[PDB]
Amino acid sequence: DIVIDNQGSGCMVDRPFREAIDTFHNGLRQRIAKGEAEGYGPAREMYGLVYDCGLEEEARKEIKLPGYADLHHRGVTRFSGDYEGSAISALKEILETFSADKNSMRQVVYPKATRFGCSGRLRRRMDWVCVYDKKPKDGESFEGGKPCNENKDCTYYKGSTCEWNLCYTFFAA
Repeated sequence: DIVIDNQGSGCMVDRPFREAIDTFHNGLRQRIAKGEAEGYGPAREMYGLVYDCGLEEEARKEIKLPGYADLHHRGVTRFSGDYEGSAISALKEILETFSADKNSMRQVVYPKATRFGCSGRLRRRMDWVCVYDKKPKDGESFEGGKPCNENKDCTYYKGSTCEWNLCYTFFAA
């Protein structure tokens, strides 16, 4: 599993922050696809999220102007917390707390989202938003299909490569 990056730029958040968030997202997704994430249900077709600098820039706009992303019909997650040590360790902890928020995790884990980007700001407290190309709806079922082994296993979107049992497309729009 490695980060798959598209666009620019947009990507102004530093690499390890971007990577920590991307790994948290796609790591979970990969485990869910293989039906082996405690509490997330049976194996399924899953798309990896492409990290998208354009959407990171939308996340930055969303921080400055709450409501921005919804206007562009995006999914949004937010996570924050006070901290004292290094930003990178705090983030890691904030993500653990974040992973216990069932409503946020619905977006994180939605098999038909295909790209996202995040941005944060420091004030010592940090605030992050993530913006996703696809927002699930309430009651929408997430189960279905199978974890990909080859390209032809990815059915949700046209031009998809299966990589680490995740489907990747760059043209879901």
